[PDB]
Amino acid sequence: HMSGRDISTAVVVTTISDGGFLDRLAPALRDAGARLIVIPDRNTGPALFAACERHRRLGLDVVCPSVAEQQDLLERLAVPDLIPYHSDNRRNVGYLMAWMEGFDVIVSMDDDNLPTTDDFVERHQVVCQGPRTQPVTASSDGWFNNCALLEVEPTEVFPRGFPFHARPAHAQARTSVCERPADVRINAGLWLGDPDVDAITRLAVRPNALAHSGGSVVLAEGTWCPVNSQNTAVHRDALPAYYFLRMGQPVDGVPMERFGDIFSGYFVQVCAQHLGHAVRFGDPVVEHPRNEHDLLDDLHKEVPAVRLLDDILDHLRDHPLEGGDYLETYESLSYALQEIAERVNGRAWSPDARAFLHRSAHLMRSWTGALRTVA
Amino acid sequence: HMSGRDISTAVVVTTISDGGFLDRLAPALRDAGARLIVIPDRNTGPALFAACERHRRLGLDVVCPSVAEQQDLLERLAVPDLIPYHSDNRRNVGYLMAWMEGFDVIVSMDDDNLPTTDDFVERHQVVCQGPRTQPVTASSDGWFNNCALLEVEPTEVFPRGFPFHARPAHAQARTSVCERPADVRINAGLWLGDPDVDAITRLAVRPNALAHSGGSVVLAEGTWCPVNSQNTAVHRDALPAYYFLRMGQPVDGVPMERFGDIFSGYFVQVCAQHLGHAVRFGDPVVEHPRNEHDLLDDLHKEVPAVRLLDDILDHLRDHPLEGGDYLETYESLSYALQEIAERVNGRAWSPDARAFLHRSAHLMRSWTGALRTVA
Amino acid sequence: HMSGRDISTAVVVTTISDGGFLDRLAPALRDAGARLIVIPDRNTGPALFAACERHRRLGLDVVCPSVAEQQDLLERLAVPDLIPYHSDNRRNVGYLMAWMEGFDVIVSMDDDNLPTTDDFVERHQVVCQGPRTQPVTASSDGWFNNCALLEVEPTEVFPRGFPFHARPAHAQARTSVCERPADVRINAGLWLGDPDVDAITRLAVRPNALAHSGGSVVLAEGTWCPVNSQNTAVHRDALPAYYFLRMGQPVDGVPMERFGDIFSGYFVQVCAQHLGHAVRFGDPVVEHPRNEHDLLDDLHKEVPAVRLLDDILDHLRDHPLEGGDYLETYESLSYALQEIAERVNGRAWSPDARAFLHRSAHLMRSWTGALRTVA
Amino acid sequence: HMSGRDISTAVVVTTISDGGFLDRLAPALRDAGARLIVIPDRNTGPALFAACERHRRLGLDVVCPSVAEQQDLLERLAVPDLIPYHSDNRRNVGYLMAWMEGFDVIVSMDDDNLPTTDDFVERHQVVCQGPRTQPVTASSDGWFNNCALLEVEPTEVFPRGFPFHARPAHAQARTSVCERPADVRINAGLWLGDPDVDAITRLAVRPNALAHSGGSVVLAEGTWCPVNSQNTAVHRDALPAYYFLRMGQPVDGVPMERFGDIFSGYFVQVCAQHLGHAVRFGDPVVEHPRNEHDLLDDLHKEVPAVRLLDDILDHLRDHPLEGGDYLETYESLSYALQEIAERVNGRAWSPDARAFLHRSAHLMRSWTGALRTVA
Ligand SMILES: Nc1nc(=O)c2ncn([C@@H]3O[C@H](COP(=O)(O)OP(=O)(O)O[C@H]4O[C@H](CO)[C@@H](O)[C@H](O)[C@H]4O)[C@@H](O)[C@H]3O)c2[nH]1
Ligand SMILES: Nc1nc(=O)c2ncn([C@@H]3O[C@H](COP(=O)(O)OP(=O)(O)O[C@H]4O[C@H](CO)[C@@H](O)[C@H](O)[C@H]4O)[C@@H](O)[C@H]3O)c2[nH]1
Ligand SMILES: Nc1nc(=O)c2ncn([C@@H]3O[C@H](COP(=O)(O)OP(=O)(O)O[C@H]4O[C@H](CO)[C@@H](O)[C@H](O)[C@H]4O)[C@@H](O)[C@H]3O)c2[nH]1
Ligand SMILES: Nc1nc(=O)c2ncn([C@@H]3O[C@H](COP(=O)(O)OP(=O)(O)O[C@H]4O[C@H](CO)[C@@H](O)[C@H](O)[C@H]4O)[C@@H](O)[C@H]3O)c2[nH]1
Ligand SMILES: [Mn+2]
Ligand SMILES: [Mn+2]
Ligand SMILES: [Mn+2]
Ligand SMILES: [Mn+2]
Repeated sequence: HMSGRDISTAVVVTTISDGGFLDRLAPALRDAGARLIVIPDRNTGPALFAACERHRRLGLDVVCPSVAEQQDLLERLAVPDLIPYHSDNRRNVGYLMAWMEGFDVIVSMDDDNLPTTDDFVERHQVVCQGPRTQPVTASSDGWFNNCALLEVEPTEVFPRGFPFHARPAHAQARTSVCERPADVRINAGLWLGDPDVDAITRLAVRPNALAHSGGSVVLAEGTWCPVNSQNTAVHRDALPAYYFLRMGQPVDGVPMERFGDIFSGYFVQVCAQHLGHAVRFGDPVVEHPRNEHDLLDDLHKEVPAVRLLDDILDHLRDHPLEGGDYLETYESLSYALQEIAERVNGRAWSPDARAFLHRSAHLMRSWTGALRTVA
Repeated sequence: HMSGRDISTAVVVTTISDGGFLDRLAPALRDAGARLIVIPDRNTGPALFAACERHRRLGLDVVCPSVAEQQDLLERLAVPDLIPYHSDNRRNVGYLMAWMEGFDVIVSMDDDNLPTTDDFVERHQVVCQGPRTQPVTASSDGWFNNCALLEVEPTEVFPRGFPFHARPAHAQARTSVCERPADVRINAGLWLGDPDVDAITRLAVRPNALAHSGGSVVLAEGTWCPVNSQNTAVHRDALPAYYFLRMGQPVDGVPMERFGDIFSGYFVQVCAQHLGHAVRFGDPVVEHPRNEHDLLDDLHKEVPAVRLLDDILDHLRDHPLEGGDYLETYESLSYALQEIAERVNGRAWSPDARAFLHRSAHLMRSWTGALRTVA
Repeated sequence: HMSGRDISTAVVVTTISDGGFLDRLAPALRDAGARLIVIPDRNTGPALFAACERHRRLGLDVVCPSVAEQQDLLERLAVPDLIPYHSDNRRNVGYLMAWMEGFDVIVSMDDDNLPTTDDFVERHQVVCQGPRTQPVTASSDGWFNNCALLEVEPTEVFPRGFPFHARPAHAQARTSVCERPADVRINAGLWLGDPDVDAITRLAVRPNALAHSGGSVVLAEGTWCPVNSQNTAVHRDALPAYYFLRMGQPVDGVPMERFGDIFSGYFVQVCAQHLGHAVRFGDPVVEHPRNEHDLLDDLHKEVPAVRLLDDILDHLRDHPLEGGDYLETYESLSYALQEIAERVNGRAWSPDARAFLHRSAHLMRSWTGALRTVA
Repeated sequence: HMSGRDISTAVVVTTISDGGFLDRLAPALRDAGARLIVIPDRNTGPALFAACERHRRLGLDVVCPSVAEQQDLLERLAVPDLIPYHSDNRRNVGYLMAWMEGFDVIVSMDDDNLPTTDDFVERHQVVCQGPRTQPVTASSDGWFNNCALLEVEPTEVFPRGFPFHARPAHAQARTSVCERPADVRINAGLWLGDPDVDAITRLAVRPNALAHSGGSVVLAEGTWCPVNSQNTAVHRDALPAYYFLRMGQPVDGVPMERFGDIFSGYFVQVCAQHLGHAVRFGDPVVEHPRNEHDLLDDLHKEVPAVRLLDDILDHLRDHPLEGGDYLETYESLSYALQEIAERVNGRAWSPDARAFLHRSAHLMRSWTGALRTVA
């Protein structure tokens, strides 16, 4: 008479579209009874609110808090300046809302990611499995390429946020699997169509993801892979470390963008491994008919971040973190970044580059303080 | 009679000159038995070291630590990256050394400031008299113009770092003096010749300080005036809050300079008033035959900081500080600056302008951490 | 008696105001039968058009071409991109129109400059008297300070655009007057209230022009003074060289502004002296109750141009110009600026500072090309 | 008795190496009797001069003019500021020197391009063949990918400077060959090993050129392909249009670099087609064991240029050029770029981007004026 199993899932999507994406996203979420938290912005038209109510009458537990309601909640948490407007950083509101409402699983998605299977929510519930002995995947160079789990034309690619200095030698890395205890708390689902690559790779080969052929893997301690926020489930205990980093900080006078989830993906990952938890890559797989972007503009935004990421990732392996839970571990991580900001050296490490990590660390602790205020 | 009160004074000068300035600076120092700490840089010629040895044999207690000895000291204190080279920020090394060696008074000077009286060191010892009921000067607008204590041609001027928003209405402010308890811990001596004005004032009216006619004043709580580092005595208790702020941070892509002591002067002043201590302005007066500068280059370096100073000072009046001594109060101030960085608004507050306060706050706490590590 | 000399005057003002300034500007204009050309912008409210119609019925020959009519005119002249919107550069449209319509005198004014005498237009007609032996003023340093013709408190000031390298030694310069032939083609009227000083001078001493006490002067060949566009009459022959320089060019990454007329004033002045013509300073004097400005923002906009002006003016004294009229001489000047851009050296002459002169020269010739296309 | 055929060839290489590359470059040039003009810089060590003299005694007609000799020649041509130091732009000295000395063929190379066949110079003499009916290659989209003539792993690549907006649709372009009159004046030889790709492609797939399998092609009028300066022969008549563009101009405050020959390659190509001449791609093929570069630094330098190149190439097809030879056609091209600078629109077209084309056009005409002075 095994009963009592009931995992709650909330899907977080921020968007400025008219809401037409709900026609293909609602069926998977409606069949599973999950909640969808749509976060609009000041540049979001009134057609999105009309689409949420239309799908709410069809059985979808969808909410769409207006910017006034969002700002009131942030005001009451003493963080009115934390989350800016006209930015997809406002998905942090949905993360916080789902965390306050006690959901077990928080699935971050974008408005151009459509589930391909009916068990989309169920597959993301893997972050609630708990610790068990299971096949974990280790890599001799400390990196795993989740795009090697996909059939990609015209050539092999690496995901967005993968360090560039490790790519040429990655072909000689030794991949091994063995039975070990692991506790999956983050599940990064893969994507067909336009894979999550950086603008450099997209401008070079225009990749196309044909099929998910590699299955799913759980990464052992010491093996990393970037985690995005377009098809990623985070267990509610790990959510405090999943704050979407604020963009716009200049590197050599060039404002960075498009890497908010590259940092959050690595940050929640180094926090999970310090607490004995793991990151999973594989199913559920979505289609990514990506919104229309100017690739040269995407390149101009990503370069300031890619100029620093390899150094930051290298120094993060040197810093030991402290903390008993994800709140304390994330705060310890924020102070680790401030020490890294002054020790790292290179041509790209101008005074505004070093100060980027200092303001990021403050906003990280402003985010955890808001969660502590909610208690 | 009274005996046993042996007040120790250490003068701190950082320079890239050939040491010729020692000829006019040493007599007042060696006659008082004061120590002179000369901090050279990588761009400092070998003639300075020869001049320190020539004036040492004449009876001056002068020390001139090489950059290797400086870096060895800073590395042992776990701050090898705190103080940059090719910068007058290296005077922080002299601040640190004078504090380690237990000096009562630390006098910050530049290599073009020359004492005018034989009691130069004695007058600066006023930061050691302790609390006493004394005439304190208050101003209705909360600001005091120390250049009003001087006879200046061709017109009235304000000191460098004086907020611009308060200058037009300062003529209507009411100045009052009354007997109140005060504990002087900072004594900003005045300057004849080229007064300490900003590049705006120097380019506009080219002022010349003729004489010191206003005497000396002690500013009551709530009355502020910028404090520079070219003729300023700081009691050793207040020394932890007198860290010379690191420049080079861009504001809208323009690196700031020449305001490192404007911030230190206001920071030690806010910390002192929180602890019930006061700032004094007046004697001892020095001659300032200012080193040759490109005034348009000084303006280009000062404008980035000028654009933010009025806002920073306004928010500092609304942030009360915590702490029982200068170390705790300075750290409390550093955290207050990070809150101010996210609350302040204005066209000049770009993401790099806000990150300037965040990196500065970390550097302030890196400074206090080295001070704790010493003791 | 003498008859047949019908001098036509057109006043040119560009504005984003509501037109209330017309109440004090129209009387002197309509009493003299002068035309007022008001150039609105995209950011100009609809109240200006209603004010032009209200003052037209009172007898003022005022025209206010819509942005559509402006762009239609500029497109037909093959310069649709020459004059930007949301900028006071649009006064060039008024310059062009007044020149097409055959006016003898073009008076450039701002919407906060108000005549003080009934003979405002008559005094500006001095640019039409022709050559005659008259008292011309020469200065030993090659510069004249027109603000010395005014009673200014609290101290002596220089006009906006006056080179800084020459200010300290200008007090020692010898001013001489003697009878020489001169042909006045530019008449820069002076201003009471807020004088036309740079943001450096305004922030430093906040000057107030009390009265016009020095009379009027005509500057001999080799003696220069900046000429602004807020109360300046230009003879139609000299109008082709009075193009208002387009701002927005970065200098070390900082866009310049507020100096468009500093360049036009010096350019029309160098071209006039090459053709044997002269610049006059003095009456008619206007009141300048200056529109409200953020003075620190004015400083941020002016510094990029201030950093280059002294060098540009120095090289202009060593480049002789060719041409028989203002069109040919202005084009010769534009090519001279391109040679200067590659010869000048200095810390402020970054590749974008040099390219500023190259794009400006093309725009100057784009302007003269439209002038040739008109005629 | 067919005699009298004797084509002269000069190879131009600028380098800061110690001269060891001469051991593998001299045999091909010595066997053909060609001249090698090595252009050193101020950051070039004395070991290069010792290597040129060592190879000169072995039979190589190699010259290495010191920076004093280079600057004296430039001084006598009234272009002392045209060519900067610490830059590979100094290859323009070698272009000019070979042109003054009357060589028929000028082969631009870098110090890391080694010939693979003995007929290296002979194959480059094709630019002296003269007009004849020959197979010309046309493309329906107006672009040709010379990297498709090579066997490249791991996937197909495009050359550096190839427009990005045309790459996805290039696979559907129709390539056709037919007998037509053509006059080859530029021969772009291909490269094995590290192909001449942009940093985007190199950071994405790390290409490797295995073999030259496509043969050689001559491009018809209307079909373009970028031409670099690492293995390219230019007939002396076309050399005036082959000026290596000066880099360092900021685009949105980011200085461009590494595209000096991308512009010169397209510029000499549009000039050749207007004069009825053609560009050849294929043999002779060199090995490119490229010097060690930081690819992320290469990316940071190339992005400012790639942000504008697609627009510039599009507008160059709209502008008809004038001129009877390459000097007049290049000068007409320079004026065409100035008109393009004001008509083009886009986010990347900041004021400093538009001014880049204006200063480039001046330097282009400064280069032709120097060649006209040589006459
Ligand atoms: N509030 C708000 N304001 C905007 O001005 C605003 N403007 C767009 N958005 C929303 O942000 C989401 C992401 O946009 P895209 O999917 O179109 O762009 P991608 O390059 O595919 O996303 C990449 O970067 C993302 C984060 O940087 C990762 O999550 C992805 O994994 C990764 O592929 C969309 O839903 C969109 O509708 C706004 N939301
Ligand atoms: N280590 C090092 N490296 C350098 O590259 C380096 N370069 C110069 N220096 C030293 O810094 C001191 C100050 O220089 P100046 O007196 O010439 O400039 P001022 O405008 O007169 O000083 C103003 O600003 C100062 C702070 O910026 C305040 O202290 C003064 O109150 C205020 O008047 C001198 O001794 C000089 O020799 C270096 N020292
Ligand atoms: N088209 C348009 N668009 C705007 O966005 C736009 N915004 C303002 N304006 C108009 O430009 C005129 C000048 O503005 P201000 O008088 O307020 O500023 P000042 O500092 O006093 O003027 C100084 O600089 C001027 C040149 O920069 C010289 O002429 C003067 O000699 C000199 O004193 C006014 O009429 C105003 O209404 C616009 N016009
Ligand atoms: N005078 C001088 N001063 C320097 O400071 C200086 N520093 C280097 N050099 C010389 O310039 C040549 C090119 O350098 P690399 O071959 O190492 O770099 P690449 O990325 O392979 O070259 C790419 O860009 C070039 C032009 O931008 C094209 O020609 C090539 O086709 C294309 O592949 C070399 O010989 C080198 O030794 C200097 N020369
Ligand atoms: Mn997407
Ligand atoms: Mn000084
Ligand atoms: Mn005005
Ligand atoms: Mn190379």
